[PDB]
Amino acid sequence: SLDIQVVKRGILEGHSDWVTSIVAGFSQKENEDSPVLISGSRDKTVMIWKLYEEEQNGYFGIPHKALTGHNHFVSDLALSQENCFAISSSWDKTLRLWDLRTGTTYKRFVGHQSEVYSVAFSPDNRQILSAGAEREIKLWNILGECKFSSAEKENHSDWVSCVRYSPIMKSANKVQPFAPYFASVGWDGRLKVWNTNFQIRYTFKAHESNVNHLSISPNGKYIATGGKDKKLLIWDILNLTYPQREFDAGSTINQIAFNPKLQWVAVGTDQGVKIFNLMTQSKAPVCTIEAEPITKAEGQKGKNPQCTSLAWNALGKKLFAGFTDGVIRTFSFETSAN
RNA sequence: CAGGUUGUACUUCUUAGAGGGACUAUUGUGCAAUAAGCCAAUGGAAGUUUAAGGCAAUAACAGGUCUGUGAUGCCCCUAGACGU
Ligand SMILES: [Mg+2]
Ligand SMILES: [Mg+2]
Ligand SMILES: [Mg+2]
Ligand SMILES: [Mg+2]
Repeated sequence: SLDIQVVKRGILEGHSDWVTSIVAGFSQKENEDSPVLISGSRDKTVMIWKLYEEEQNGYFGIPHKALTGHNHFVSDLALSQENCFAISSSWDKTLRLWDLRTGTTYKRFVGHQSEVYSVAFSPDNRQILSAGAEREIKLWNILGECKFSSAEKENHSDWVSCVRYSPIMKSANKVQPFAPYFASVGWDGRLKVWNTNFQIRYTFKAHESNVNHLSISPNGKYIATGGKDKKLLIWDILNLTYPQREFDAGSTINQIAFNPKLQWVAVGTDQGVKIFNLMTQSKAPVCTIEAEPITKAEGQKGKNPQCTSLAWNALGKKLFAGFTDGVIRTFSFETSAN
């Protein structure tokens, strides 16, 4: 037969409120798994986890360092090239630089006016991008000097939900026809692509509902977009008079993240997470909603806690999902079964 | 363990200014017509509209004060005056 059966691995308990952000370490050495996991909750704290080995006691890992910080919620986490630095966006109107090995923040960027909904880290870790309710994207020095702010002509209606930078092809070839950039998605349901120097490259009205998230394929070839639109739209950085592929995932979409290799898209919905495949033309290759850990509280039953974040580990084997109840679940993928 | 210093060092304690924060939130019975809402549990600094107060409608009590008033009507006293 050869089919995808999603075997569970473990759970990470420690977060008070929603788990709004998750990031796993990068491959410090070609194809080596990273033992570093970072999460961000509404509880106002950032989390550095001590990953476990072959665990199944019930958990998969344990809390190593908790970051006392922001005065409010944590909207997103951007991780530095090497697993030792990280930024966090908050509604408190600030951002933070955590030296991941010392629960300290050596730099707080204060300048934002409204809450912040996303932190973008630049390949050449010297450019820090932040999007928030202000409808502005700010550019920061690895110091804290807010440098530039997305003008009016350029910013978009409603607030910004997420901003990312297209990755970077290593070999100094003549790369793709496109040049690295950074796209932003706003609640006005518009996806915009920016020419490094904050100049409009592409602004297409994406959905009708607000867009809660977007993701760029490591290729820096396509972008996945979704929101209350309840539909996931994927775009080709070239012909963009229409989405390179469109799927319908049950309920609203909160997080979309391609596999660091494999070539599937994991979508975070209120149900659970639906994984699709661009290889085929199917419509729901895999699907898990399994959410009920706190739910076993004799009498207290929060049916389906919606997931708030998705993140695979370096290789593309493990998969993490932060949920309502503030609990991260671990899912591995085994095929060739039956 | 007390004492003296010193540092363009720090704020947990103290001060006070900005801003957070609860809204009845999440879960299940009663209500249930849909309801407004009521209950219990959990989380919570905080759930009796959080606690304690301020403000206080229309009428009216012929309530009380002319001894608080240079607010006054009328009536009283006026130089052996109730003036001083
Ligand atoms: Mg009161
Ligand atoms: Mg009165
Ligand atoms: Mg009087
Ligand atoms: Mg006399």
